[PDB]
Amino acid sequence: PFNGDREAHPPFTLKGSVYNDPFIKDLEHRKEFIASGFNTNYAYERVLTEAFMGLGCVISEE
Amino acid sequence: EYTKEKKVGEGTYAVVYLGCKIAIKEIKTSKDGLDMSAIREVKYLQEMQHPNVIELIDIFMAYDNLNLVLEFLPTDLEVVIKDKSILFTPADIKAWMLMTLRGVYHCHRNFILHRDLKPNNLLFSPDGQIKVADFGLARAIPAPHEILTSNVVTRWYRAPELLFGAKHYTSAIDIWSVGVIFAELMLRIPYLPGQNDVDQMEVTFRALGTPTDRDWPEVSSFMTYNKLQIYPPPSRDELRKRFIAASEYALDFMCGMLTMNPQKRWTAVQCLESDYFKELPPPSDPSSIK
Amino acid sequence: YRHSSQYRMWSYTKDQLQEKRVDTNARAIAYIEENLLKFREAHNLTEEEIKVLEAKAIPLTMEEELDLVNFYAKKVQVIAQHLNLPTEVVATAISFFRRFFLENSVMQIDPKSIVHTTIFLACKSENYFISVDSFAQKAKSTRDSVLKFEFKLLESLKFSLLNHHPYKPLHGFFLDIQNVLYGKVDLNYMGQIYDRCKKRITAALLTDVVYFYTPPQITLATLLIEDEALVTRYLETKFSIDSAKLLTIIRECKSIIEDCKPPSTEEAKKIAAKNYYCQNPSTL
Ligand SMILES: Nc1ncnc2c1ncn2[C@@H]1O[C@H](COP(=O)(O)OP(=O)(O)O)[C@@H](O)[C@H]1O
Repeated sequence: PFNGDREAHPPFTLKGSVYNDPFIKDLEHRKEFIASGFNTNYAYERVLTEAFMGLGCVISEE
Repeated sequence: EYTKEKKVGEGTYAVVYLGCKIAIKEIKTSKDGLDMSAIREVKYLQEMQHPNVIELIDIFMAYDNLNLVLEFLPTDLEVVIKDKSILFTPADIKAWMLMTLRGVYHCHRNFILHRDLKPNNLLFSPDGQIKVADFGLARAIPAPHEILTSNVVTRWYRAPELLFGAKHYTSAIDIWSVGVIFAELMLRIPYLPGQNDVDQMEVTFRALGTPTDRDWPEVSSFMTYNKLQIYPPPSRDELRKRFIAASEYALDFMCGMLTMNPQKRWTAVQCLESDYFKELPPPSDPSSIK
Repeated sequence: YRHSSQYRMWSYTKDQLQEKRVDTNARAIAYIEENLLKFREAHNLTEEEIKVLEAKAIPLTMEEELDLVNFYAKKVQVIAQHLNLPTEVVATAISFFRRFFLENSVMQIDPKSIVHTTIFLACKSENYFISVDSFAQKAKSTRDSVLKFEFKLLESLKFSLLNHHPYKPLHGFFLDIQNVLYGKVDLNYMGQIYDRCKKRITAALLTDVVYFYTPPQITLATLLIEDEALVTRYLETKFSIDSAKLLTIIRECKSIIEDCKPPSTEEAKKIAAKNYYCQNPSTL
């Protein structure tokens, strides 16, 4: 077999139709924000995966 | 490393050296002290490690300038423009596209834009793995309220939202460029040329179509859509004419990659599994490239 | 995260970081004790004054350097917040200043001139876009004092010019609380969390916590101020990663952040006249 990307898949979950964020959900109601390709799930997928980067320890430092 | 030989590059911004297997890139420091496009190109290429984006062995300081390292062999642009039709649509069109999209996805999952994609930016290696480099106008994907720049990518490889003037865009502008790399690779011609002007918008409308209100919405919010009139989008009679050297599944992800819709543009996580590499034949990295 | 520049060469432990402090205080003792024995051309008269300034400078600033750089970090924080900057570039300026003074001491490079260069490299780092003269007219700089300590700051920084900061974990765990929990959400958590945990992580970046743990761990440490029902009910129901090890990591990070002591107005006297200028008094 083959893999398209060799190791590029995280196993966490997401659900973008739940949140009530007052900085992006109100920001996407404007005209020029939509026109550059912006939607809510791309920003949430950008920030939530960054919120889980690096859950390690200080034992893994030597 | 402290090794030098003969120089490449007649540009006044930077003249790259060579030596050892590596290539020393020097930014002339001698307004501001250090330019934006020196720290802007070291600060994201330092932190990426991949077999499709080149890396830094050492970034040792010069007396006045900044030294980097690079790769030895030439680029994808000299491959396309001067050959005797070595490149064949069974296997040579698939492996390089797969590796460039692997590099683009590694840039994307680090949330780094890399808005300078050209065949003279994509460079090969002695084992033939194509690399993604020259992060000169790259940027991290910022907060959504932050205003970005405009003219960030070159003319022949420009996303149509950047033609229209999108000030604060997403990272889907660099899938359009590698789709034009796909078409430039399977057509062996400079795809979508412009006459050093705003004529890139008219030739993009003539090639792939003036976007309509029903389909890519909010395109009239740029103060540029009212300047011109509508053009017909191409139908599937393009399968034989002007694209006869192609497969059945190549046009599917080509048309999904040359969507002028940026929200519905196929991201690399759904371009690496777009059932085009699953079709026979399997690719292989030994290719007859000098 | 292991491929990032913050993990592979500037993330430390307590023994490694204390070793880093004692080697930058051990490699920066001989040159400074050699450069402050310079007496007059014929003979030295005030022996007792030059030896009590030697006793004030040489064996005393090995621990005065840490609260000195914390005081000047507070100074660069308040002057970066004074000139209307976002919280992202203030955090990078604090980190660039502190990462500069981990590899160099405060005597062979004076800290009163680094504090204007770090805001410049931070705003030119993540595209703030201030110019040089517009930055100079908004500051106390005359275009030369922001650019001479620039090459050596990047040399001592060794070009780790992108930093990961806990504000994107704030915007992530602003949303992942609401996804997994629905009982008591988003009334107090938008009332008094976004205006408090932000200032607590600015106070954390003033302290020494970002060389210890990952910014989501610092985020979940500073979210434990309200640990009545938020953090314990978050990490119990989330569960590849065990929970109790992460609770112990967050708890020892809270034990790190609670050993706090603010600055004073005494450290100023030792460096104000004893170094490079008091001698002039001795001479005349
Ligand atoms: N690793 C390399 N090996 C051989 N030549 C290189 C290499 N890197 C760059 N070059 C040359 O350096 C020049 C790129 O400089 P630059 O103008 O800044 O790129 P761009 O046009 O994308 O902005 C090109 O001429 C290229 O041939």
